[PDB]
Amino acid sequence: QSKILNTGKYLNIFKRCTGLHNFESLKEKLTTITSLAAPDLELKIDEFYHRANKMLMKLLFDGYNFPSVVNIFQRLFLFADSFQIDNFIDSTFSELKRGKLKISVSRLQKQYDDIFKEKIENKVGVRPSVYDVLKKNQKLSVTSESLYKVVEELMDEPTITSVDLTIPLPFPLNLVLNQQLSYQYEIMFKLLINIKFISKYNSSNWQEMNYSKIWTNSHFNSSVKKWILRCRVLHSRICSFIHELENYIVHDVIEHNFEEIKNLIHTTATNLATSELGSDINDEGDNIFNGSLIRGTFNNNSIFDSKVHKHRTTTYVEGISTVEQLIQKFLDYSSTLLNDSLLTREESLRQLRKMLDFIFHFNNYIVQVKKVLVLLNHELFNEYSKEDQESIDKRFANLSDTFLMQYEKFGENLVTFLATIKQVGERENQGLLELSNRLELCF
Amino acid sequence: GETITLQVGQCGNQVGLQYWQQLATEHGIQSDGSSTPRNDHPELFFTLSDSNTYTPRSILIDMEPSVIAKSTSALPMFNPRNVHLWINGYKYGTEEEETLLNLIDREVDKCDNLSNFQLFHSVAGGTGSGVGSKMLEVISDRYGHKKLLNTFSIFPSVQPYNTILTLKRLIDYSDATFVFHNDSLNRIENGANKLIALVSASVSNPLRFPGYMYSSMESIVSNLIPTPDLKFLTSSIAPFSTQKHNYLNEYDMLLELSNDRYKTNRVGDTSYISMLNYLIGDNLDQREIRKGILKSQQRISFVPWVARSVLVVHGKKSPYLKNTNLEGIQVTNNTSMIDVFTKILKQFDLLIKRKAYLNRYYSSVEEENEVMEMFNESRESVKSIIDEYKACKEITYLDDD
Amino acid sequence: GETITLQVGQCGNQVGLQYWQQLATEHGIQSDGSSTPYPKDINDLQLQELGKYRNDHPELFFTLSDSNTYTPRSILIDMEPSVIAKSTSALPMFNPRNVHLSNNWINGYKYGTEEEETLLNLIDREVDKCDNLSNFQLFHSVAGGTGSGVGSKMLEVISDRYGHKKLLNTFSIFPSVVVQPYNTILTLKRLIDYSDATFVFHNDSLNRIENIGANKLIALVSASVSNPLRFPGYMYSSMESIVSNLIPTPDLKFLTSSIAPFSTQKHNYLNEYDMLLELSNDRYKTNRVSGDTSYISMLNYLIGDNLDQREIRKGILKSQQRISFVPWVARSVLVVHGKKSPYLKNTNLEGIQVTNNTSMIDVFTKILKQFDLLIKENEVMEMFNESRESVKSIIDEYKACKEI
Amino acid sequence: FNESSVNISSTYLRKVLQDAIQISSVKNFEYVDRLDSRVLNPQHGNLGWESFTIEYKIDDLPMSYLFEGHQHLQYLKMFHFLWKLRQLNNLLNWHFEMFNELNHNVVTKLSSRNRRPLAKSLSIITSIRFHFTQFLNELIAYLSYDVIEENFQQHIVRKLFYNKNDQDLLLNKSFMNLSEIDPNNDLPKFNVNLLTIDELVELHGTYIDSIINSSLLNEKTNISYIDQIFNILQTIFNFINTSQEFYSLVCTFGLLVQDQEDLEFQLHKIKRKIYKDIYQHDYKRQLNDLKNDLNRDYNLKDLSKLL
Amino acid sequence: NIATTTKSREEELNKRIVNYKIQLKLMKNFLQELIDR
Amino acid sequence: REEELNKRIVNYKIQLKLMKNFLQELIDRNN
Repeated sequence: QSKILNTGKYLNIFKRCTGLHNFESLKEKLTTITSLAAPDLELKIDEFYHRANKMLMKLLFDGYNFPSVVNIFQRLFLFADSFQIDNFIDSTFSELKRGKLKISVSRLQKQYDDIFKEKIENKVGVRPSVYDVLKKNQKLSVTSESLYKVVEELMDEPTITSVDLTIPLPFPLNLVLNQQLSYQYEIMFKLLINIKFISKYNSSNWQEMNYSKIWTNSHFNSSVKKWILRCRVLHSRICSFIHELENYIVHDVIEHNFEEIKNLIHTTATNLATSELGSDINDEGDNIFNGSLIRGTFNNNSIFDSKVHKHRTTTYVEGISTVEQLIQKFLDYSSTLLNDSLLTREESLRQLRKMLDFIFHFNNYIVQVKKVLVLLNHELFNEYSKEDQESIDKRFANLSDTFLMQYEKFGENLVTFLATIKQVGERENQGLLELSNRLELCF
Repeated sequence: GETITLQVGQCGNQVGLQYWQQLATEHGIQSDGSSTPRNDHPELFFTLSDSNTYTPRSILIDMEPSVIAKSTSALPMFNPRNVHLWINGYKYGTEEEETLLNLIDREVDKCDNLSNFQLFHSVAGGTGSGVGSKMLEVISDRYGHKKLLNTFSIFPSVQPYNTILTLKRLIDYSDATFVFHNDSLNRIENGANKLIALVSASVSNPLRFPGYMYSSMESIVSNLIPTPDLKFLTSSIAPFSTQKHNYLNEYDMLLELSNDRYKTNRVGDTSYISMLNYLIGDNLDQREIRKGILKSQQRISFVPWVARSVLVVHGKKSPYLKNTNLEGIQVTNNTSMIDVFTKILKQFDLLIKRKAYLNRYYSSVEEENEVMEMFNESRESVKSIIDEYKACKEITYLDDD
Repeated sequence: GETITLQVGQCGNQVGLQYWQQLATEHGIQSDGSSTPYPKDINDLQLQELGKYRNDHPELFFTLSDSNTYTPRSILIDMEPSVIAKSTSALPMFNPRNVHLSNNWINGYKYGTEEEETLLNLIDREVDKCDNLSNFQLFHSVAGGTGSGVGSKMLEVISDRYGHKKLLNTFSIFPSVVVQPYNTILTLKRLIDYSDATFVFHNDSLNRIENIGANKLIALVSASVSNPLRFPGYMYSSMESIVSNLIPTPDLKFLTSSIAPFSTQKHNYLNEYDMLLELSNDRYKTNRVSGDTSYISMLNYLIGDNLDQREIRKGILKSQQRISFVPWVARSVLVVHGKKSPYLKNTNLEGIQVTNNTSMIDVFTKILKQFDLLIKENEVMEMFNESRESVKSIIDEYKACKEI
Repeated sequence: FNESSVNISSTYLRKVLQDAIQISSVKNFEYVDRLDSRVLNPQHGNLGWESFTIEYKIDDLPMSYLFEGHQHLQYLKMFHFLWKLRQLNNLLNWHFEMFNELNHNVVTKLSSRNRRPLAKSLSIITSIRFHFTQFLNELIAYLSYDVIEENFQQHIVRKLFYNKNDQDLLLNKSFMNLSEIDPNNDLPKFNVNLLTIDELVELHGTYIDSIINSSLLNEKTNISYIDQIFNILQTIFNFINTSQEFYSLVCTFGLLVQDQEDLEFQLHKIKRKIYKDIYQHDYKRQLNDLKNDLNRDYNLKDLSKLL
Repeated sequence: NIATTTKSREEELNKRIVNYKIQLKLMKNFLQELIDR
Repeated sequence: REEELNKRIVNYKIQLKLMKNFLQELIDRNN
């Protein structure tokens, strides 16, 4: 039943896409099913299904350039080329960190289109590139469903938590890049944008902490100097932790899994390049008649079909040969990306959410600290005031307890996070185990 | 963001010529600035005209026209408008402050979003070292601290006075200073500018050939400078490449990149403050890199208060270089800086107690007092950085006791 | 596991060059490091009308680079560059990085001590390329000058730098001049202290076998000892397992080897049964052995295609009675069914026998007597006394081995 | 494998298998993909060594339907026995390495006063280990090159490729004219005996049965050979476990240089236990009984002389 | 007891559930878009 | 323990089938 339905659908897709009314141009020799009681009905169905797959595969790969669509999706969604998104974050850093409702939504669209979907036109008759076609399709919009809420279903906050990217696709490409696959890609986009943004917040804060006039001032007393030194070291620890986490997520999960699909798709492209379009099917005179009718209720051979199993398919020999495997490979890849990342379990997701929240709030606290340090030292307070000992002692005492609280909170979060990764990696995921080893060897 | 290169002195100009030749070769830009048949981003280092010509962003500064003439003739695509022609040199730099300030402001206006200033200069360059020392001051003053500076200073192999005077401003104003020694460079070779050019070109590889990560200089530098005091970096290069008997795997690159003989500065026992390894090949096997990272973390001695993380960037090789085998660069932050700084201070004290050549600098009583106070300040700053690097080694660094 | 080979001295380099050429020939690795496609298996029968795949383990010795080029795990240590130049020219595959270039034993020992850091860095570099290291192999001459002192210092350095956690073999070659006996005893002292299993080769007995060069026989024996490791089979396949089967106590560690010469002459051995009996002959042992000898352990190597099991069983049964076993060791004879390399066209069998007998009493007695005759700062004389006492410590032990 | 069978998870098994594939020579094997490890019965009282089994996946081929589960179960039983034997063979190698290293690290550097007794005890221990290694090697050699290899060459190679000469093949029908040939020259002659489906099943079943039900491995002093062999294996296990205690005591003796006398007394006690009970009282007695048992059989007399 | 195997059983089941949670929610969104018109 | 995951899997299979049947009912009625 599945073979019949899918053969017919695939031929219908081909006709509707390339515009042919019928397959006369191919001039292939075809054999029709002579009777329902014929013995080769299964063979004929298999041959027709293989013909339909052959045509639709060559359409998608050779004609619709699917291999390049895979690289385009990789770039746009998983940042295989991070230069453009880095410029985007740099250009709108002040906006993205503001609460959802406290900023104009319509501005982000434009500030994204100037970066990504810029264009230079080409003369009539010059073929557009597939990247050219898909650039203008994409749309980035703010959504009400935050990452930590949308991911909880498939088990204000700053705008970064709620910025999404969607890419409608041409027919028939959207049939292989099914909406379920694009949704799993979108989740990864949101996660990676969160981590990229925090890394951009960790670099800017590192620039001020080291070279801004207030922080770099030499005229502080010894106590404030040691406080600054402790804060710088703690921020360095946070920076290293975030870079390690991002490295794992992006190289140890995305690129490593993508290598397999890239190799397979290249092999399939090379296989189809040398393959003609349309296959000839021949048959004999089939004189069996009564020796094949087997009329009645049925034969007792139905038991063998159920007895056998077809769960053994591997080695991806000669690349992908059926569109169903083509879709299945990408679905498995997306499921692997979600499962490896710390978003599938409840313990891992909760620990990740606490860690990211703590880092973001620590950066905000660092920003608010800059104001306080003005009052402590005198040499720069006079300059900034142009536009008491007890009070200064109180200010420093308050900063002591606040900074100690942040320091101990970091220690607690780190311990819990490492324990959670260790248990999950030992139980289910191999990739998380080596990350646990690396992080344990760090601290 | 875009970067601006500053070349000062004869050694700086020669190193810059090699550096720009390497960069143009990597991006396929011809000597005349014409393109050769994009995913890479040379715009961060070259200005693109609407007539399809690439010209370097660098600024050439030298006391004599012979070196600049050789550099410009070798690479015709240099813009002549950017060409300009110890204490005496620094006072000369004061006179030309307006012209140089406007000259640099032209490049800053020409770019869209400035990121950092690169500086190629020699500490032991005499007069040119003075003009570069003034360049750092004027740039840091006018542009504040929002834009950071990177100095690829070449250390020395009367010189002690010049080295101390240049190192005072190098400590004060630079944000991330590489250290190169001609001694270790010629030891590795057993010309020398081709190693410095290669290291500097590879340091920015993740910017010009983007990948998943490390898309900005802030990310590259912030991983290596926990404190603004400890700003000196030690760079290591693996020389065994392009031979038949080259490293069998990237894992052996990670293990053998840490050898002390390949480091570009004289080293005994050292403690590493931060690490970052460059691997640049068309295809890189992940599992080898994971094994190498684990071994490197278990083998290297980090200081107690550092997170103890080793970062490996997966650089991409240029399409214009044909199928060459893997190569890699290592940039580290060690406590070995105390040895070289102590050597410089010992030479300076030995030659300051003996009034050997101070007559060339002390012109009168007021000049004597000026030079004495300047020298004292420089010596105190160098001692301060030595004491800071020494206090980093011990375990009570974070304690208030 | 992996094995690292170290060659010290002119004689050691001469032996090692042919040893590595032998291994390269067996594994089909050309002199330039290029690999040869593996021929189809012979006993893997297939139906008939009427590239990287392998089933051996060459990488146990050669480092397989990312470009499909092999390179030996060898380290060449000496002072005269002529032998190294000849070795490298013969085998360009040798890594130039692995070569180190610089009569009295004391002078060589002190030179090794002064320059120990560089050699140690080289050893660590070679180890870093090895995962799960197993053992070290040393090719050096007990007497001869550079080899004695440099090999002794390297022995001590390797023994104490890794905590003795890996066994360390020794393919020592004994000499057949006033300084030679001193060198022999001084090196044998460290062989007793550090080495885990020593293959004693005597040049005079090697000349006795040859006339029926001398380094080719040593290379053949050394390259045939590790046949089970490079072509894994049911038993052994590990260097520790082979050695552990012949060394009952740490003191009785000195092994000797017997070689069947007639691997190529057209009057070769008829079958496995004949060769099993011929291997026990005392005229083809590499160490002079008398009729009063007694064997502590037995191990026979057979290398051929589809050996007949009946012949091997009958040969073992007949040879068990002939051999005079030590009273406290159970009568046990073991035969290794090695696999011939498919690259070799020669179909004739080869067989090497490795034994741990009590003939070492006479050999060390000759060495001791010559040393005593020659003896007739002060620190060196104390070391001479210590070497004399250490050698006697196993002379009397091998004598006591006779007793229950 | 040290921890209980319930603690071992799938990811650790996969890591172990992949590391072992990379280390060994199977990484170049043609069908390295088909290899897969598993744990059969994760009971609390079973350690890793008593449950690990290597499984060769042939499910992707129709051949798997010919090979019924009973044959595979008999392939996993014989593997279990051989796995125990090789586990002990390798444990003795680790014992040899650790004691040899300890000899150089502690005993030879100890004070000359008590060096001699410790040297004697260590030599005794190592000689006992050597005896056990010889016995295990002889047993493995006999099984491998007289049971598995002979049965393979006799029941598989000689059934498939060599002629199954029979009384009907004896008759040369060409005394009849028989000029004609059928069905056609297009039908190949295939260098292998044409076997029916039931014939293939029976062939592989007999090949497995011959090995599992060999003379030594059958269930037939009113005790079977397998029980005696397993008793000797238990003796070797006890020897290893006690030698570890001796290792710890001697290293504690090395660290010391009134406690010296106590440690020396404990060393003498351990040496007495291992030398007398385990070896003299148990191993030699069991081996004597086994050797006498084997001589009653014509087939195993030759093995008895060696083993 | 059920046999242990190198492949993570619980991981496979969990991935199936997550893939069944994506299909359900996408179908719900589509039905909401369909009903409100 | 994994029985519980299988039970939830089958429950979601039924829920998905119900949703698809709802789509078919709605489309049939609108036509």
